Amino acid sequence: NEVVTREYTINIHKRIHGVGFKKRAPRALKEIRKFAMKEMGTPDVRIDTRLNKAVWAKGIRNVPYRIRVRLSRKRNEDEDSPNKLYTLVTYVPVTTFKNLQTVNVDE
Amino acid sequence: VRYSLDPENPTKSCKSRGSNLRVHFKNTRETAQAIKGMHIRKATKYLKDVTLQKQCVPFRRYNGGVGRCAQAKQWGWTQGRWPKKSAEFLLHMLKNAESNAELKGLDVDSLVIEHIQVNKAPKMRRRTYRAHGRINPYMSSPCHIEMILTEKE
Amino acid sequence: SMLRLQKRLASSVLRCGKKKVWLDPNETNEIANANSRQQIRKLIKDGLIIRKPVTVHSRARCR
Amino acid sequence: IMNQEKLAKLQAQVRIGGKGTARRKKKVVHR
Amino acid sequence: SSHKTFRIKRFLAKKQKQNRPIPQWIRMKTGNKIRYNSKRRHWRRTKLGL
RNA sequence: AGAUCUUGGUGGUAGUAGCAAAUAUUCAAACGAGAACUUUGAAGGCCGAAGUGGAGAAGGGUUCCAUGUGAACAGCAGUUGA
Ligand SMILES: [Mg+2]
Ligand SMILES: [Mg+2]
Ligand SMILES: [Mg+2]
Ligand SMILES: [Mg+2]
Ligand SMILES: [Mg+2]
Ligand SMILES: [Mg+2]
Ligand SMILES: [Mg+2]
Ligand SMILES: [Mg+2]
Ligand SMILES: [Mg+2]
Ligand SMILES: [Mg+2]
Ligand SMILES: [Mg+2]
Repeated sequence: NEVVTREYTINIHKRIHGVGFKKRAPRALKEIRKFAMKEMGTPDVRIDTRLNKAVWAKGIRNVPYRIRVRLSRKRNEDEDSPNKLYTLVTYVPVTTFKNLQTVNVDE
Repeated sequence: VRYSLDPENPTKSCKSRGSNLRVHFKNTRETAQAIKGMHIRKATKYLKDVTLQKQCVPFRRYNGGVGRCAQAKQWGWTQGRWPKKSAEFLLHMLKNAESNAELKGLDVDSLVIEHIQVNKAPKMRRRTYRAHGRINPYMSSPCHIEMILTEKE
Repeated sequence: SMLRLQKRLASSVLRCGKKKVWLDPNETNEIANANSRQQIRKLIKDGLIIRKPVTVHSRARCR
Repeated sequence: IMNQEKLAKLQAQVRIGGKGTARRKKKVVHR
Repeated sequence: SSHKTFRIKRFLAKKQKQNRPIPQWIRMKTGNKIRYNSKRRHWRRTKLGL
């Protein structure tokens, strides 16, 4: 299918390790976008403002180590665009990250 | 207007021109040398790849201080770059030339860039300020560009 | 489109700073049509322009 | 009057910010 | 400044009035030889005499 | 052919030096051919009342305000602008 939506968890700690203080949250957004592109094969990746707030919750340098996100591939068939598919990345609040798998989520 | 290198048969050929274009003459000359002789579709996709930094133009004559890249090995060279503005200007000129070919009624799937030439335009003066109350030039280096496409397959 | 004038007029009418002026991000065209302080007042009455509350500076810790 | 469809979308328009921001009071059109 | 004399204000008024472009129909006159107002003044580039 | 000659023009240098003082930006949307820079909203920060706030004197002189344009200028860009 191509209108699939899945729930992933991302090791922001792993993807941000080594980045300077004033760059950690922007680089976390860039790595989330790159992760979405790699997983869903869509150059068009939109990041929800709630997800952006979740990443920036603890300031610019103390980004959360792990984050639970939901990647939804959706039809871009609303206008004449080079890409007919886009990935919306939303924020999934969780209480713990233990034993969380990548799961297909229904409609 | 007078082009240099008039076509051998001005019925299988179309022309494009631009004057006082605000792009760097050296980068544009290197890009034109890169796309010279290409089929029009190949040149279009190559210029798009240059904009996307997937193919480089080799800097052969104006290579002072130009860094090395892995994509320069496609050409017999070592130094290459990705002049985005030169690529976009040449893409606009190629679209204009393809429209001229459409107007002349010759199919645009067999056009090859046989002539392309970049000339220096009159420089435009701006001003910069130096250490001890001194003024120095901040010239631009615009270029005229011309190209002649010809049908062959 | 560009609502610098509307933000300035809303600040002047609401007697607050431009920090506290909230323009509706969805009714951009309706706010952009407002070029006078009467129209700014009408938008304030209709709820498209809102004075945001003062950022909380509590004194409970001090007490 | 309020039904389930009206309530579920009303929650969206009254929220104009994250936690700790004032809620929207009204959005009235009048010509 | 905000405080100014009448003569200074009149001088500035004349400068404001004569700092404007040429009319478009001037270039259509017979034997014009005028392309633009070469006496244009900008408040930040060059300063007035006073 | 010279005079560190006069005036004007043009090279190599060289697409080089450089565009590194004062902590910092991010997400979405709108307008738009075009958005790192415009506007709006959300978030994270800074000035921290001896201010990066609010008002004057001298000086400037229309820079003030609205609309429009995107030639040149704003040492990148700009849909913005003193
Ligand atoms: Mg060198
Ligand atoms: Mg300097
Ligand atoms: Mg000086
Ligand atoms: Mg001055
Ligand atoms: Mg001589
Ligand atoms: Mg350099
Ligand atoms: Mg530098
Ligand atoms: Mg502070
Ligand atoms: Mg002050
Ligand atoms: Mg102004
Ligand atoms: Mg510029």
